[PDB]
Amino acid sequence: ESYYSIGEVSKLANVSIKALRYYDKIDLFKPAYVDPDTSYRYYTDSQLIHLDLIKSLKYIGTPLEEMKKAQDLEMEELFAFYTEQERQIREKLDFLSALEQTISLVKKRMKRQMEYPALGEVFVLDEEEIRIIQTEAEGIGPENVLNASYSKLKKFIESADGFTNNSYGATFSFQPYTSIDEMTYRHIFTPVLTNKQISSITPDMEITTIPKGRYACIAYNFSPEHYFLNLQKLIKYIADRQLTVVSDVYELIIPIHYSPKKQEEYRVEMKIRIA
Amino acid sequence: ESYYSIGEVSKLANVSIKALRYYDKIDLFKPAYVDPDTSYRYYTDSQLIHLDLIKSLKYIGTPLEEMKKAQDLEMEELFAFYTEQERQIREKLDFLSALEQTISLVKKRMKRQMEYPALGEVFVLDEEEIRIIQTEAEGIGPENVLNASYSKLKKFIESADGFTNNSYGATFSFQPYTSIDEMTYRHIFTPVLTNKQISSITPDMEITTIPKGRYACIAYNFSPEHYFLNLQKLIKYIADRQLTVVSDVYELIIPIHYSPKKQEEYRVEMKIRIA
DNA sequence: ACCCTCCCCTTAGGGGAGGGT
DNA sequence: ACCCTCCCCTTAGGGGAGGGT
Ligand SMILES: c1ccc([P+](c2ccccc2)(c2ccccc2)c2ccccc2)cc1
Ligand SMILES: c1ccc([P+](c2ccccc2)(c2ccccc2)c2ccccc2)cc1
Ligand code: NA
Ligand code: NA
Ligand SMILES: [Zn+2]
Ligand SMILES: [Zn+2]
Repeated sequence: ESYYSIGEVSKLANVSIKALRYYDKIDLFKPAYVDPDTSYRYYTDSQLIHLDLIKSLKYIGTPLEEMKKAQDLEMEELFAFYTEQERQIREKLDFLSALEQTISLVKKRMKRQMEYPALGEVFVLDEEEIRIIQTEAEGIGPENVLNASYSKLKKFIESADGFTNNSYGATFSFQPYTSIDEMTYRHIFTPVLTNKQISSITPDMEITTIPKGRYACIAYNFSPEHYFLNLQKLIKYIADRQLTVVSDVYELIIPIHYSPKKQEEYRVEMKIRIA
Repeated sequence: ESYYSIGEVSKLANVSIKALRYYDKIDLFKPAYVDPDTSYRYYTDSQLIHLDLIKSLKYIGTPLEEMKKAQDLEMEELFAFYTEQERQIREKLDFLSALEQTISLVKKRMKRQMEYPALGEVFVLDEEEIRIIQTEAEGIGPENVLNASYSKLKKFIESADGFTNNSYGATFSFQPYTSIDEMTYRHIFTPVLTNKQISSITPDMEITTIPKGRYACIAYNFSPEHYFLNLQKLIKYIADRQLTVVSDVYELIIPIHYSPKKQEEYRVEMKIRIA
């Protein structure tokens, strides 16, 4: 013969009144009784127990309506349910955990960029390999190149990485170019970070890599008048130290801000490998 | 000199029109321009890139408004941001992962119950230990005992386990009782599952355990007329096989359904340990 | 002091409809 | 065919106010 004022309840079970009042209307936890004069809600000591499964359920993060159907069931039943909630919990787990590493990649990459000590001049080094899938730019030249021109490769990388292209790129041959118009892009790629089996690749793509080798590269921020010279310094550089090239030029631009509020920029980075 | 119909966009970047239209009003991704006749939205090929950070951001699961402030920043800045997003991701991780094991406990327990082969009769066995905190029931008897009578211990276990009391319990001495009224509860406890340092325990509690020992226990579903006899069979059992008891009786009830829709039941389980 | 109720806020869009080229 | 807009749905409550014992 003991009843509890709603407050009392909110006190006993740790509950937001608004919360239980909500449950009453939600029609989950209803008062044992309602004084139809004061519309006050008064619960029964027995009731409390109900507030467990909801409470527990809530903790596990199960949407209320499911909680409804959940209450009716008996042990061995609810048990299975619990297991469901388990594969579940255990799934966001590995989903989430995945990105955890993915990010790391993005950062280890992000950083790597800002660390370019010789912003402006040619730098030589030992680089690590770069899994990347690319296609064959059908006549795309440094002039024409778009974004649209990327899309496919884009869609793909998102499907597999979840994370989109950060730094866009393209290869072109190696020549003692006279002018820009002189040059025209070969393949255009995108770096790939999700180690998992990249599947469903329509054969128009090639999944490949930028072999961990000797690199002659240089970086900056784009400027037409710029871009040029830098390729120049580049060509010259090699020519001078008479080294032997081994690939095409990996030009690889990355936007620097993403603000729309203002005139975009991108750190560019052309590179060749050598022996 | 290339523009894209909103659709085109939705096609190029993988986007729900409603989604970008939302971004336009959200005032994140705005059309490059709006034909003030047809109010159509037309974006610039350049724009696309913006759709990266949002897209990426979205993936990581960062609320739009934060995405707003996120766009303005530059590399080394956004980088930190990224790291934030990291501790973050890496936090739901271990939070979540925690329960993952917690559940397992609950289940390994849940199951354990349904497996009681001798529902009705006394069973003897080798049990594992039970970390549990309890208090000293101030005169609570099998008659009086509430829920309210629990609250404190309750609040506590939730703070530490997140998960609430599933199976409620209490100890009482061991005697050749005549009647129920004859008996009166000693401590009442609650089992504890979160292995972590149970802190802030107000000294009115005792954190303890149900020593992995020999047990004489029996189970059922509550029924007043029942409860009694079963304690009886119990007492008798020992007495008969003249064993030597070593603790008090661990009576430990658990509700069987949680349906409010109907008259509650609970599997009870009284037990003593012995040598 | 407690309670009750009504209302208006929070996110990220989706569906659906009418209407217009 | 595409687009545009308006509207009304989704969750779990919170705050806040007025009013009543
Ligand atoms: C003695 C015991 C219980 C009630 P009451 C009730 C409580 C508070 C205010 C008005 C009425 C009640 C409330 C909640 C649970 C059990 C009992 C009560 C009286 C008449 C009809 C229904 C309930 C009355 C007298
Ligand atoms: C040639 C090139 C672009 C435009 P328009 C435009 C497009 C579709 C329908 C009406 C107008 C445009 C739209 C989006 C991006 C760039 C250009 C255009 C015409 C007048 C004023 C503003 C925009 C017109 C002629
Ligand atoms: Na209509
Ligand atoms: Na008012
Ligand atoms: Zn080729
Ligand atoms: Zn004691």
